[PDB]
Amino acid sequence: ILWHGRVSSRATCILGQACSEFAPLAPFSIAHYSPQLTRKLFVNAPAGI
Amino acid sequence: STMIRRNVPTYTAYASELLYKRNLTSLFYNMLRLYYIKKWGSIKYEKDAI
Amino acid sequence: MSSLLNSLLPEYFKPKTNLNINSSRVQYGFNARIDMQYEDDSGTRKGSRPNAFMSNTVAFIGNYEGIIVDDIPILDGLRADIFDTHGDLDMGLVEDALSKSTMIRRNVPTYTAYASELLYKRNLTSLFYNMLRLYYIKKWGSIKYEKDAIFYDNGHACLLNRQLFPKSRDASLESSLSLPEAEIAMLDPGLEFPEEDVPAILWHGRVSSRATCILGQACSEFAPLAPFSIAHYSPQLTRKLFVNAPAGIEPSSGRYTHEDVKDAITILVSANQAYTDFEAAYLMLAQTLVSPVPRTAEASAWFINAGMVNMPTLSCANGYYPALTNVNPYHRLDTWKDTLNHWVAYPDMLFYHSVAMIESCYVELGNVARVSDSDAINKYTFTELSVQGRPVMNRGIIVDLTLVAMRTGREISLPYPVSCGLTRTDALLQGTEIHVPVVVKDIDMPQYYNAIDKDVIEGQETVIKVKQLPPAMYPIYTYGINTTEFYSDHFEDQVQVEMAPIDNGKAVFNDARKFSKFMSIMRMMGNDVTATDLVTGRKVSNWADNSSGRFLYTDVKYEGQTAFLVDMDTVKARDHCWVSIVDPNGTMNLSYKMTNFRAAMFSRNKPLYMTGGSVRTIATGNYRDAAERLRAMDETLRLKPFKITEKLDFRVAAYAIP
Amino acid sequence: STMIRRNVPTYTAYASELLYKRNLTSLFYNMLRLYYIKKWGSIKYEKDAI
Repeated sequence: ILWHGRVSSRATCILGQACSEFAPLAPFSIAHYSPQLTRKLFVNAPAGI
Repeated sequence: STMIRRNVPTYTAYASELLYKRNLTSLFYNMLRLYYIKKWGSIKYEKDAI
Repeated sequence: MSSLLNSLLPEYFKPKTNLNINSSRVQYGFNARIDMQYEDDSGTRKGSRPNAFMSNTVAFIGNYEGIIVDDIPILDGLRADIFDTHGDLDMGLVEDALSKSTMIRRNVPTYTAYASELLYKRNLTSLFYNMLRLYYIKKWGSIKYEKDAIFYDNGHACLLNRQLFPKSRDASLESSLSLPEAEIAMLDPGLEFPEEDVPAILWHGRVSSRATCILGQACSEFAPLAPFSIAHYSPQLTRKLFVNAPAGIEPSSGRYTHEDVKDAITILVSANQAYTDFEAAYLMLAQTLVSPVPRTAEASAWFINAGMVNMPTLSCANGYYPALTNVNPYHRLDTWKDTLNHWVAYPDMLFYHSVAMIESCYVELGNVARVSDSDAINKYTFTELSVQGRPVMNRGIIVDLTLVAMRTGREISLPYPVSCGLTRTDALLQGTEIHVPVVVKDIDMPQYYNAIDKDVIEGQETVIKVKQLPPAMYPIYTYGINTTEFYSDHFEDQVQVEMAPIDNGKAVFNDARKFSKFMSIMRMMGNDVTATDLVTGRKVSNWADNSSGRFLYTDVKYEGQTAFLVDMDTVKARDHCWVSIVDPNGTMNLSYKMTNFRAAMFSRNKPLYMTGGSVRTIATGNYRDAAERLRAMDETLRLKPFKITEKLDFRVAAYAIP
Repeated sequence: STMIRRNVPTYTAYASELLYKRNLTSLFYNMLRLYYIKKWGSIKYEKDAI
């Protein structure tokens, strides 16, 4: 994916959790079961992650 | 463009497959769910409820 | 802006280039001929003072403190190709411009990504400001500051320099600062990724041995000993400074003269194409070069707490992108080089531009402090309605330029809405009591001044409670151009005090307006009048100043009901060249006329004369007509002959032109 | 109205959530009550009055 300038300290944590398995305990509608989207995600940002 | 000259021939060959991989719907879907989980995070679910 | 500050100067004032300042106090003013008249039922008594000196004392001391703030970027200088129709950096033409240049091919993709952040870091105002201060420190370096010296004295109350400025050691201006040098590294053109939070500047040819020492000291902390105006406290601008000079940077010399600082500025502005940045730095220093000595003892409330100077953060990314600066720059106004060209020609003219600006501001803050909060244009909301732009915050130069616009009564226009410099309106907006310290001389002080103690032995340190701020300066350069009835700065004026013979000299002024004009004109005539308020029971004296020689109504030091008893058999003749009121009977009519004006300056109780060449009004056209001319005389050495002519003697020869 | 343009995406996100809840009416209400408590601060309330 592409990015504008520097990937912030919090943007790493959000993208990391977005591309992961949802394994819920309580049956909630916005926290349903989803498979692992991807294992690794590249980011073309000249300013380091 | 501002590409490395030794990569142009090898990257152009791959273009036929890779340029038709454009669907970010799954990523935006999960990121929208994380927004509402942290906003309305204080809602409760009881096991023995009606 | 040299242009707008030039128009503030009077018509009769014809300035010269050089001004040999050799002290930390100057009495600028004018000599006028006053034809006073006193008419009465008995008869008329005429007087005439041929040389009457009206002065405003201006010093080189004043407590200030610099703080680094975030300000808008100044986009004047960059090439006109990369800009779009609206006037903002169209990114896409930047990538096109960098590609078709003399850049390393492996750096193009990584440098273009950074462009979005780095190209909007253009503000060199902080660097030019410090380099201008170094010029004047080395020029007027021999001025002295004594610790136990008289800041103000009016006979009754005295205020020393120890009182206002503690932590203050006596020293010369040259010996005040001990500036440490910042590192001036050479930029490697083959650097992988640009280092943000480190500014990189351009240079023409080789950085000289003295240029290193000047740039090193300009980007450093100012930690002064003596409270000087051009050597106030400033934070460290930057730690390291890159310079993209293919010819290597020579090491620091250590010493430099004031002429070498002018050399450093002229190269920096030309290479970086930063003329609007210099214009901002020129107006900043114009505010904070000289501070006014207070007119009255209770007018020291303005200079108790230190006014903050807003210096914009040093940020420049020209060193990383040499291609984007060329000989065809983008500029808003056509007269964008006028301010630098004026300074290079006439450096010492800044002194006259400085006093013109502070006199304009402190006069208007005098008659702004005397308006009630319940009004449309009041103390808090006089800046907002006047400003028709989009500045970040209404502070610094915006508040000082809007006060000048009110004084002259004209429209002031700047190319960029920059908000940097000193903020004066600090003590005003607080709207609280200020406690100024004073050392007493006489024992009958606390009747006149609103003192904290009622009985005080001589040589005691007391406190005066100032509620409403009196005017700090009287209008002198702006005399009778935009006249108000408060100051009463007319050429012709008259007052009619109505008394009957049944009254034995005693007159009660029910009106406040004509009481002010009576007490003022009596002081021109050299008469010491002492009125007493009937309601409160305090006393006021017209002799409350030794500079202007006028009586403003704020010298009463109290707002109440107006019932001033003046006894006209206790009037004492004080000054020379005076008309006598021996014994008046019936209606009195006082009047004066100011006819001609001659510019005069005093220093160390001696006349200070202007020397050098005749200063002109430099226009953009006056230089570029010589560029239109080009000296188009083909540079061909054409030698013309002279025919010898013989006459009677023949021993001696005589040459003719044809 | 800034030189540091790295913070614009973050600033916009927080501003959008806060601007739709701005109200200083409750602060001025208490500040006005403190003015009149000090001014008329000699009024007596007797419990066994009519």
